[PDB]
Amino acid sequence: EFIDKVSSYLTPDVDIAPISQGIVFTTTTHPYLPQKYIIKYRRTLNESRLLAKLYLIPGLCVPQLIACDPYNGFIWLEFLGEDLPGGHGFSNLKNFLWMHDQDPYSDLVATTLRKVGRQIGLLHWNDYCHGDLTSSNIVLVRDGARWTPHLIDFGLGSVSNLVEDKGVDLYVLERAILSTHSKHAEKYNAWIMEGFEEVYREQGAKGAKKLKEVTKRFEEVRLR
Amino acid sequence: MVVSIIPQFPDIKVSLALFEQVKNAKEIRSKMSFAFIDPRLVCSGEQMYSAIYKTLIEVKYNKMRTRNLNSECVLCLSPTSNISDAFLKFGIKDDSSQLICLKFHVDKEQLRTIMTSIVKGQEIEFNDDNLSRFYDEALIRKIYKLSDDFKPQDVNGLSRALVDAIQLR
Repeated sequence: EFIDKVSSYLTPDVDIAPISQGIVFTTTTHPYLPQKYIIKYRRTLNESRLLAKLYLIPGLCVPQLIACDPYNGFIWLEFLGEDLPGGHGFSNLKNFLWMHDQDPYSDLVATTLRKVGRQIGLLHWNDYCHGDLTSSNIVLVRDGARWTPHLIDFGLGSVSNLVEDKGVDLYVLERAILSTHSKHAEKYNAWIMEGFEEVYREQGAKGAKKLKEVTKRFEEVRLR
Repeated sequence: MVVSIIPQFPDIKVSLALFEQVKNAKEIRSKMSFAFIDPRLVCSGEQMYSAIYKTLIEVKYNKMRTRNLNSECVLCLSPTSNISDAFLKFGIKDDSSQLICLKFHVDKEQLRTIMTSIVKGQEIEFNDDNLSRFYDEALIRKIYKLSDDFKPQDVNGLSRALVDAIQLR
């Protein structure tokens, strides 16, 4: 059993709790220090590196890299996200969106959504790429009564200044939101876009131009 | 003084102690089984302990470079593959007023007095409050090559950045 090998690896000392496959766990045990954590087993080396670089970008929210065994393919990441009240599920964007779907005309959803775009704007301004920007790969952390967006599984992620790559990532996202087929899907994407633009429209005349380029490419990609 | 184990490695206990007012650094350094780590470059337990982990993982699953695990942790604590440099920047200096005393190996009593035999200085609790009096941020930023644009809200912010560096060995 693969679980057998994993278990033998971290010993009985570490409680695990399988969570996903094709392989991820939870554990309340910290790998070296005397609440809940994440273990990825498996490519990973990529994800680790990235997470390190991404952390260092001011403003950009991503999981803490806690430990990394590159020789066996283990990474312990911090645990982000909680459970929406009323059984609406784990607090990634999809679930948040389904939850508020019949009542989307609030600050909470729009400002939570602009924030999401702020993260992507950030990511792209620094010539980085997710390359799997699904609505399931954006988990929300509670900050008082606001929500704070973070990005996750940078397994298929890379560093790129190719404007096409930025358009694809946006497209993957806007596509995933359209996947649900909500009436309000169009707005979400507009709002995520606002927050994206907001970010570039900040970095000045440079920003506006580079922004204009990614904007046109994205439109093109949406067109293809 | 703390004895601790790493979850994945219960067979290995490790002892850390922190010292103030050390008057015989050079005496020690010159006449050197412990590792004497310069606490100007350690700021948290999260840092120290992650580097221990990495040490073990390295000896268990990859390769051991240095003579023992004490050395190897000094090596693993650093963000470099060059040994002599890690020893030099993370080991005690001749101007070392504080140090972290470390070793790998059950006798708490004999240790506490093997150490104080070596270190003409004043022992104090190995904990974060104490560690964050003696780390030198600018020095850390030098050694761990950190952008001045990187501006963490607190020590956790700093720590994280070093764990990252220690872990991507």
